[PDB]
Amino acid sequence: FVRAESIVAKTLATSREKERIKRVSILEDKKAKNETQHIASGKDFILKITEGLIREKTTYDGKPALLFIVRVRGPLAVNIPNKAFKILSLLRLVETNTGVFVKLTKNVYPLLKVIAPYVVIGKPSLSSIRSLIQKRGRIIYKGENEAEPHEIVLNDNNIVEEQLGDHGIICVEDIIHEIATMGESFSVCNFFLQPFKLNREVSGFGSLNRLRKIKQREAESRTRQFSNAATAPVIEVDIDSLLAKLN
Amino acid sequence: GYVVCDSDKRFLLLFSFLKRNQKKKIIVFLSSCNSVKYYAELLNYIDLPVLELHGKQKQQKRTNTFFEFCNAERGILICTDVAARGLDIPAVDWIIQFDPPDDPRDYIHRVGRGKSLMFLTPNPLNEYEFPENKIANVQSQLEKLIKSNYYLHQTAKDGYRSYLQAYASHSLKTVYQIDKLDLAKVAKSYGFPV
Amino acid sequence: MPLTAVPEPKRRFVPSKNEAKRVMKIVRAIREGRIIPPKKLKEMKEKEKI
Amino acid sequence: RSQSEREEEWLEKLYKKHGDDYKKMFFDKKLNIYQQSEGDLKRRLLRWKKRNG
Amino acid sequence: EYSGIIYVSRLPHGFHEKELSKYFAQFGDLKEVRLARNKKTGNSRHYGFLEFVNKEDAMIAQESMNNYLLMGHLLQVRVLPKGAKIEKLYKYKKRVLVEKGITKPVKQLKDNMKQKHEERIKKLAKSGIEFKW
Amino acid sequence: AAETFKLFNKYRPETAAEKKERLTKEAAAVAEGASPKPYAVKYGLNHVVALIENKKAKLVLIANDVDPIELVVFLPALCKKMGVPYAIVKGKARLGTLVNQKTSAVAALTEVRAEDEAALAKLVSTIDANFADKYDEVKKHWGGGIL
Amino acid sequence: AIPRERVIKAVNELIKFTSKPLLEDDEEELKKDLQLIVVNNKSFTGTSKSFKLKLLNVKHSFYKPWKEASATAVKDFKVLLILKDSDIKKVSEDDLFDQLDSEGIKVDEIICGKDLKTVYKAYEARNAFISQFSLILADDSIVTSLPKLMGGKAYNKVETTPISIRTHANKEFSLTTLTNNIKKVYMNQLPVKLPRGTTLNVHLGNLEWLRPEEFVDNVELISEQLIKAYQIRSIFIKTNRSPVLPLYYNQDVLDEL
RNA sequence: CCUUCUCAAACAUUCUGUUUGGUAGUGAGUGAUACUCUUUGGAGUUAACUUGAAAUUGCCUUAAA
Repeated sequence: FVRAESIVAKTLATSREKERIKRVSILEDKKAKNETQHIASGKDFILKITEGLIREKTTYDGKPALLFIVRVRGPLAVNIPNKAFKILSLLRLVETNTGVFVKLTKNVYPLLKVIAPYVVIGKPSLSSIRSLIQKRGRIIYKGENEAEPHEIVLNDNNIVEEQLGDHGIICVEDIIHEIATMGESFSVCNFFLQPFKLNREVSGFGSLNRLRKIKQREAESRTRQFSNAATAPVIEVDIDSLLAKLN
Repeated sequence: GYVVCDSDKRFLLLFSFLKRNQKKKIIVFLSSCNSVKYYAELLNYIDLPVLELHGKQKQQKRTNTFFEFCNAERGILICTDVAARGLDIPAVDWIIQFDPPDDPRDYIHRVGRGKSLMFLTPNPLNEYEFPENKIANVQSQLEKLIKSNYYLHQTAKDGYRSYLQAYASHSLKTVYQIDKLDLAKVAKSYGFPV
Repeated sequence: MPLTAVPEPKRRFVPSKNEAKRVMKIVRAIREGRIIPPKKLKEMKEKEKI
Repeated sequence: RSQSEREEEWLEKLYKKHGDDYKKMFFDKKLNIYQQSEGDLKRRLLRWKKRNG
Repeated sequence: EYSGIIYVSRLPHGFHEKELSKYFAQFGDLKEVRLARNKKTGNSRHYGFLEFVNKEDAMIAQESMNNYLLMGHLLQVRVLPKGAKIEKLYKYKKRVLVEKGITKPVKQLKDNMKQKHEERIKKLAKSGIEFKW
Repeated sequence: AAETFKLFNKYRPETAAEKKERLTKEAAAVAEGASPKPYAVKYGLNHVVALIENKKAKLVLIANDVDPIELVVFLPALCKKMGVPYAIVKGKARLGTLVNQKTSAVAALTEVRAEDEAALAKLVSTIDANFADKYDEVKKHWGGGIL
Repeated sequence: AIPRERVIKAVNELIKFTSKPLLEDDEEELKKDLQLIVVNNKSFTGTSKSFKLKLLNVKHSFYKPWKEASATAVKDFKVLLILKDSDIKKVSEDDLFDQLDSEGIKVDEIICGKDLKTVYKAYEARNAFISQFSLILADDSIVTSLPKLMGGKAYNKVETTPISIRTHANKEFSLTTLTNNIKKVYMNQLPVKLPRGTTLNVHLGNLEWLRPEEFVDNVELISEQLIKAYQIRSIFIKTNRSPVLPLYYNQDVLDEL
């Protein structure tokens, strides 16, 4: 059975999300067409919150950057609209507690504002990338003889040879190279490690785990804000700290 | 002649008058001398600088304030029926008795010496048609103000009580304990009839 | 009307004096030094249990 | 029977802001937080004034 | 007696035909659901009507939702007698402005403005006002 | 019941630890270098039946399970007498939770913050309609004739 | 430049129309008092229904006598200040009185964005809160968030809809930027909305304020700023449902249609 | 039973000044002559007031068990 309160709450929250996404869609469409006559702001800010919580306000350069998008689950009563289904299908992040690597350009950044209440972003370090690939990694390929959908593990390097090989990639560390440094084979290996499977925080419902989830749940709204405006500054967080928690 | 108002909209209507008639010299009459000790505290608190006259204050104060009202130009006082007997001032335009009077016959003599009107829902000159929308929205402001001062809680307590005690010690068929206390309390701003 | 006509006390409107008594007891305890203040209690655990 | 440090500083505040207008002094919500009468205030201030100048 | 058609009022801010059909579907197979809305802008008047295919289902829903505190205002549900059917309630969206303007030439509307302006000066003189130009 | 507690949980009486830490904060600050009266639920039977009959009660919550039943038998009808909008809620444990006690038997809500005022007034009207109107037959009818 | 003679003649005809042959002032006093100067155009802001209040610069304050003898009127004039969540943590009412009693304006109540969405979120509590106040001021940031928090009934008037005030010196909050901008909005500016249609009246207010020679200076500068910024059609001075007073009349803007 | 579009530039430093742009609102009703367009249909405006958020039908799943 579905209660009445929930069924109205879902619509009341998606009203805010449909109107919010349309609003961001309009200002980003009017920013690209150079018809900046009467809008809120014709440029892009990025907020970098670090750790006693300093909120930085820096403008986004034209430079291509490397991001590690992490799935969150938020907000509460929301059902995802068509514009969210599309972007999260393209980034293959339908599952909660799931990461992916993408390069950030002037085309990537407008799509980032749409999914910002669903994802937590940030520029990782060399150890965050390297430890993540050597700890977690999936490869969708053929099983014994018949079965196709096996996703196993990055155990070997000869599997890396058979699937990539001729692009110049021979080993798992070479995949780490083309992911950390933006190269030719990045679009080749990015869809090879499809997504990552990060474990959730706390990971229990009980005595200690409920209280620890309470402590972290109130830490969420402090370390992350929903701007909801068409000039939403993109919240960047420390991924070295976050993946220290998720590894 | 008279204005018809409920016990809720009684002091509401009075307060609506005194702000607009700040320029003029008008007279408000009460039954009790313990009712004026409330009104001449509220109106001085909400900055309508009225004058105070009752039996419970000293004679030199009663003389030196009433003298100042005679020599004034813009002033306004609050006095009872019994205390204002024999000393009437021609410098007046509205004689407005708020409570029911002591003698229903002697009040006629009080007038022809100014414009006279009464206030009666439970109970010559013309009546006055009254707009319901343009009363001042100072009731919840007074309800917050009463339960946060103590002194004005006590003066309202002995405002409401003394008024209602004088209402029961009347003689007319009209003024014989008919008015319900769920309305009369909100005149002095209460959630319960004390 | 309510059943009894009991006059409401001053203390029902004024800030509480029992609270004032407790506060001015802990004040003494801090002057004497037998209660360590909440600000310094953080500093006693920032230096210890490392 | 002397007065405490906090009581003295409280009476300092009342005198410096008002002076002698006990009606205004007791109707003040900011300094007369305990809704005390005029007689309490003039007695306590004179104790304060005798111990001072 | 009573009938399958139901009346619901005091609806929450954003409780529409989508959620009236979905929630009251759990009580059973509903026939036909509507909600009265403004035409100037597409939003609810906070009352609607829905019909069940079963009369007994209508009275069971009424028994369980007559006083239901739901996000700031309690749902009021009433059964209907034989007759009084669900008739004329249309799904009205947000109505947009349509730009019908120029068509007539500039010289036509100019002398129309001259006619209305000179008559306007000849209007004040009809009731105790004298004004130059 | 859930909607009554969604309001009543916003007025937990300040627990012994919370009161102790705050009043040491008063001491650590005020001795070295204005507040309104705070609102909480009111929870003793001597105090609730004091508050009711003085008409200082807007919602009086009464437990259905009390150790001697004779304790709280006058209370619903005294509330109907005074005009106090009462609700007999299920569980003295469930009342206990919102009040730092094991059990409470009674919980009252005298005064309220203005944010919660409209919700409280509607909680009164919902309880009047849901409880007092459905159970006008309960002043009649001897219960427990179950075969 | 508009003829000042026709403005003098207009207000004199308004004096004559107000001098014409109940115990409260329900409608009689408002129809006596309320002057409105109409401004017509071919489609003001033709497709966008934004709620910006155009702050038309005026030499002489009408808000000042509006204060002085709204003290006599039953509906009182009280100055509201909507601020942001850090401001009330920083700045009290006493500092505002310290720096604004110097000229003689009084801040009635300071209000957070929190307060409009929790305590004054009940509809009758919201309506009875705002309708009490005539001057509504709001810090630049919160202004865009305010159609939701205070609703539509707060926007149906011209009084109750807020005025965007800058309080940020290079994004950092300062008291001084508030202190001088509250002055400029109060004494040197008259707010008016811009509807998506054709007709616009400017609520100048009570006819009794600022002796008619001063009223000429008010109307003059209003036209000096509304004809320069926008191409317009017609201007009328009007007390509530009078035979209208045609003031300005243009025949060169319509040629583009 | 979720809570709401919480700031940007261009110029100027008088210890913050000017200019530019940014907001689509619960519903229902009472309402005294004016504004332009349209060609008859109200289209869109223009004071004000009523009201417990009131109401009888305008043609992703560790936010779980």
